Amino acid sequence: GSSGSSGNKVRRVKTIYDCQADNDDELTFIEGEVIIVTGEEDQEWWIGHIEGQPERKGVFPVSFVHILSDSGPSSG
Repeated sequence: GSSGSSGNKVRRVKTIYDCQADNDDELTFIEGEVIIVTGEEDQEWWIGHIEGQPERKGVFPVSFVHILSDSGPSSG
């Protein structure tokens, strides 16, 4: 295992809805937050930590978040 593979990128999303994880494993977030997908569990549930706040890392339902797809290739 070597940290540094040719071609690596994470997935950024935003909590379009609010939620209150009951257990620890589950990540607690609210409408208007960003998550960094690092270890996607399934095609429905992903794993990530609140941007800037790594201390918080738990699985969350992708159906609750929306991948922030920014558009604007043209320069300036």
